[PDB]
Amino acid sequence: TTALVCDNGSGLVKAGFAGDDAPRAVFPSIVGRPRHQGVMVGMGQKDSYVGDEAQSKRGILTLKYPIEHGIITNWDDMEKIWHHTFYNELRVAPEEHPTLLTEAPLNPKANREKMTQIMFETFNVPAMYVAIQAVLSLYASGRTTGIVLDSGDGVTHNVPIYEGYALPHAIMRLDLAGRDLTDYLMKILTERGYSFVTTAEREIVRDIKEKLCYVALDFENEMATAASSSSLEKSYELPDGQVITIGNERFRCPETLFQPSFIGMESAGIHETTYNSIMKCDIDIRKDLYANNVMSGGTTMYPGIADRMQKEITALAPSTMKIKIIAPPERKYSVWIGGSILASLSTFQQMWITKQEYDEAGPSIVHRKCF
Amino acid sequence: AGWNAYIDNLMADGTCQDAAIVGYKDSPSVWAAVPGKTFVNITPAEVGVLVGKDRSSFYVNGLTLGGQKCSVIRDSLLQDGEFSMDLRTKSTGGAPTFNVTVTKTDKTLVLLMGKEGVHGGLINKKCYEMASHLRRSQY
Amino acid sequence: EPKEITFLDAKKSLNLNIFLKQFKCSNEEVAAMIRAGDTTKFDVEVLKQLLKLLPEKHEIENLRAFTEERAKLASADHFYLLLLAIPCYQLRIECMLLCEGAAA
Ligand SMILES: Nc1ncnc2c1ncn2[C@@H]1O[C@H](COP(=O)(O)OP(=O)(O)OP(=O)(O)O)[C@@H](O)[C@H]1O
Ligand SMILES: [Mg+2]
Repeated sequence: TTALVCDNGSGLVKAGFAGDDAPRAVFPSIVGRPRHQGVMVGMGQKDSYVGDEAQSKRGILTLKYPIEHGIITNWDDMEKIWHHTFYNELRVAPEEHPTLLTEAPLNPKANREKMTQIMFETFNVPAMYVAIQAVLSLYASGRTTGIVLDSGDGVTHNVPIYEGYALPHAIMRLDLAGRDLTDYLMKILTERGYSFVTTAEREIVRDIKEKLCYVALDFENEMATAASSSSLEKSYELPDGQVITIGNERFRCPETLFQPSFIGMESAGIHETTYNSIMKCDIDIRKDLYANNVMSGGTTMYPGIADRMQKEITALAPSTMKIKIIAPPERKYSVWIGGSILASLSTFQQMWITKQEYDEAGPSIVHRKCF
Repeated sequence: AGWNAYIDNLMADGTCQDAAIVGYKDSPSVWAAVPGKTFVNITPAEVGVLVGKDRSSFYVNGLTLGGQKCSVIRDSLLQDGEFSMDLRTKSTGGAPTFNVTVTKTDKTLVLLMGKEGVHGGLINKKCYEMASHLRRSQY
Repeated sequence: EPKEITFLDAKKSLNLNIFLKQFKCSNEEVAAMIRAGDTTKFDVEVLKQLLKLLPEKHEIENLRAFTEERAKLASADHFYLLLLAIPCYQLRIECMLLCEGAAA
């Protein structure tokens, strides 16, 4: 039987079958309830809408984004999202397909235990495995040992992996991602002169972040030519006719990943958390950490992030002139694609958690099979 | 029936290559171990590394068990609910690496060294069942 | 009256009855024309309403598991079982709706 892979994202939950090149379902991490009061019949309107149906009818719906910074806080809405993800998005029953799952790094243990007990008691899966998004992100590149930068919509993390097994001591957290970049992009486009108070304006700024924004090889040099660059200044058309012009901000929104002092916090960047996370490991693994550095998430689609990661790791680490930072073109879904690669293999059949293991061991099996 | 019967109970299914009941209370020494293997040479200095209050030194280069260098992955050992310690054997030059579980009972230390290709989860659950069985018997 | 046993909620049978009663014919002529591929009574909105009321997999399995006498079922279930007797009907309905919508 074919397996199911879902990436439970902070901003985009993806779902599909194992072995597929692309996820079949990509829907935002939203649960909508009807905004106004009114009952009638109306040929049986649903009490709750999730996903693409929630996106489509979103004017008469109040939405909820229940994942805050990678970490699950509201659990019933995750249960409703997982019920949509199985029963209508893929149109399956979860009691015969083994289901691979994703966790944010530095997840609390009670969250993993609650996640496992809701998979085994409510949905009653016959097999489930929780993987860190970075481990699947390394599996999409096709290796088993190395450090991986993963920045999604919730939170940025740098995770070292040894033979498929992560090291939770040297995982480091940077408290920004594509939602925080989106908020900063509304902030500096408002400083440019615009205003985004509505829903559709926020979606247009999200698509501006999708299309136009990039990372330069040098921030200071591209500042130095910013007034004089004829190719830097882009723009975008809203469908009702509003025009949004963006200039140097195209490489100020993702450079918040490289320098978080742009927005006003003193946390270390995506290259500095990577370097500090490499030094917190054992010494022997660190060359394999530099050799298999994979960036992942939709927050790494900015063109020219590869050579800037190269130059920043070149600046911090004098041993890393020639090693290349691997950037797959499909690293939007490298968590999902690596989950497809991991679940589709015939070597993964032992690593699944059975129902009887949860029954005899409790929820704490997630501490001991998923490591 | 002595502690050698407890080692033979740990060597029942054949999934683990070495077992150790090592005292840290009352009589701090290796009470029993598999003869000829690594864990028979556990010093009380390595026990003091294990039971010591500093839970951040051993992350720099691993620690030693029976003279064998190993890397810590998880540390929940002094915590009363979990009492668990996950390690992997370090090796030089592509030599195969092995999974290690260390647990507290009330009086003893249960250490388990697994075989090649054997997952650390089975080692962990077997050692947790052993530690819970010893703690139920006030050991 | 005999009990109209259905494997569906009242919403989907209600929308299918409001859909079917506008056409002024029984369900046999509807399914026989869906097999025949006639586009006279199918415009874009009617085929959109037909694809909006597609059967679910457990509903198809429940209708296949019903080995009793067919007379006690509802007329909507009679339409569903007449629809299930057509080989490759859903792709043909998609072909007709995509052809009419493409021309539009
Ligand atoms: N082409 C793109 N360029 C830039 N940003 C993008 C692009 N596509 C999506 N994004 C943004 O990046 C994020 C999507 O990343 P991703 O799918 O990895 O996140 P997630 O899985 O929801 O998050 P997390 O892994 O923290 O749970 C969103 O904030 C989205 O707006
Ligand atoms: Mg994700």
